[PDB]
Amino acid sequence: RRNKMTAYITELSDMVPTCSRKPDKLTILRMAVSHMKSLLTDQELKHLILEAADGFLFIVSCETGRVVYVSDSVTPVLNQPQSEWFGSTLYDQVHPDDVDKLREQLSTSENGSRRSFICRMRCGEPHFVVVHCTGYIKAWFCLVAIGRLQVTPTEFISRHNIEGIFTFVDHRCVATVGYQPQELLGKNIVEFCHPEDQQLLRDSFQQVVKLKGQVLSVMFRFRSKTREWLWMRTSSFTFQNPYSDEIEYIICTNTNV
Amino acid sequence: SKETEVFYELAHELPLPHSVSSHLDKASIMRLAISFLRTHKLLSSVCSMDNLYLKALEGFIAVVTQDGDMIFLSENISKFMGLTQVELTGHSIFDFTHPCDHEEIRENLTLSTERDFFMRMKCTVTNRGRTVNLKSATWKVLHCTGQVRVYNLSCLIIMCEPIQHPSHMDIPLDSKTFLSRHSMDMKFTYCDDRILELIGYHPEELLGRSAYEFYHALDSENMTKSHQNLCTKGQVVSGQYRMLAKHGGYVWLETQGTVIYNPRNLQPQCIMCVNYVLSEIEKNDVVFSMDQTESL
Ligand SMILES: O=S1(=O)N=C(Nc2ccccc2N2CCCC2)c2ccc(Cl)cc21
Repeated sequence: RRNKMTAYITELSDMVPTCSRKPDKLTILRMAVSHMKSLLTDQELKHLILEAADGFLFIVSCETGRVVYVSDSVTPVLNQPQSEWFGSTLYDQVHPDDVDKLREQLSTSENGSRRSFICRMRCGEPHFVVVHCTGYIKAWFCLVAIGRLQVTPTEFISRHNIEGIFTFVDHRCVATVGYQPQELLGKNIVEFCHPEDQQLLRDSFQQVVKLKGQVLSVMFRFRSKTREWLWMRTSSFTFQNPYSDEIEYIICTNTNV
Repeated sequence: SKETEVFYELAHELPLPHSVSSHLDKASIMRLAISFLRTHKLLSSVCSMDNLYLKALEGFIAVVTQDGDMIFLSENISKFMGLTQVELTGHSIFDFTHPCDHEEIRENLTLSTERDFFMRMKCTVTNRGRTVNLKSATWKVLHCTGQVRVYNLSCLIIMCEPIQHPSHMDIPLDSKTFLSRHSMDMKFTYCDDRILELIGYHPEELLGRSAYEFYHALDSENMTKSHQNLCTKGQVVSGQYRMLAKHGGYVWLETQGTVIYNPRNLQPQCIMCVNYVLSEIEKNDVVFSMDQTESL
């Protein structure tokens, strides 16, 4: 108790050189008083928000979407000048497919209220970043908000049932094997394998299910749309539902070799 | 001795209302002043409309130190946790969080400087605005995003946002946000009719289907992790991910998940999901899963 108080007074004195023969307790109390009198404003809070979540404040009009205030922070989050944002509407700074959603969030027909949504805003052939906007409405009708950026071939991956049927295949297949994804789905992978290698493939599948979780590996000749035998390495592991441990499917990464 | 009045003037000079500052014991004033000084030090490091910035936030800002001291918390924290700024500033973060998370917090304070995680903090506020005390406390999942930086040692500046409870909704939901209900294995069991217009699925055909089959494989690493978090802490926010659309292509989604329990036997019943559609159907020509082809 008394030790905590002494450590408190000392750590107070610790960081302040002005008072640091260390004096009477009352004098360091009035000392901290006088040092604080020389000294929480908004610019530090702005930098705290920009540090924590890379966010910037903006006030727009609820009716015409013309922004009435953008903070400087708009420049590091979107590489967009302040002069751009000021004098325009949010509809111009938002992905065209996102205007209707904007329209509702800026609507005053439904409801001091609070807003929270996601959209895509263009940054400095265009490019859009996902921005989470949280804010409320203010008569000034206007929307006060903070928009923040969270921001946190030679192969193709496929999903299979434990039998070996393609239940999922990514587009990269068309470049590696030459098939459109539709010609692979619903068919067993051993259908596309050289018969001489087929058994091997099947064995590997039996092994990925017996040895759950562990990634297994097999190399075989895959038939392409051009009917050429292409050697390929497939690394396969079963994926389990993290709650029930049920095998959802088997993930394979088929890599040209 | 008038040291009591010296403390009075210390608290008045402290940056907060007089009604809060004067109802303060000695050690509490010492704590507050020390933390304000250390926060000012780090702020000099980093920097070299307050009510608007504060009330426009869906969370609270906190700068914690390497030893776990919460040397600064913003005023709005009460609005979210009940515990107030003066009650928490200066105390260790481990004295307020779920112990089963502590190690994870311990691993985000250490040492790339970007941090993004979920923790459980004490909460004495209820959905009615009424506030209970420390002995009767509910765990509240916070999504914390921030940066760890070094000053002259280390500290962690993080925004912590709560994840809304789908039952206790206080904000408007737009045309392209819809609700979904799952068992705890994430198997679909209820979905909103908006999914027919948004992704093309009719609610009925999804019933009983595993959601693990309906997301682009490239996102698996995220999704499972979220599931795991959802099952260890009861609430989670996913990253941006791709859900395959009915007739080919996919659509971009971000969804919050909450484990909801039966009030009568207190067991977890199922999972709610507030899904934010973030785009239209992209690459609608390409099919990726068997559920799309059988739909041609
Ligand atoms: O693309 S899904 O089929 N997968 C979904 N969720 C999911 C799948 C596998 C693991 C974890 C999760 N999550 C846990 C909470 C956030 C998401 C989901 C949710 C809602 C809709 Cl409408 C569609 C889908």
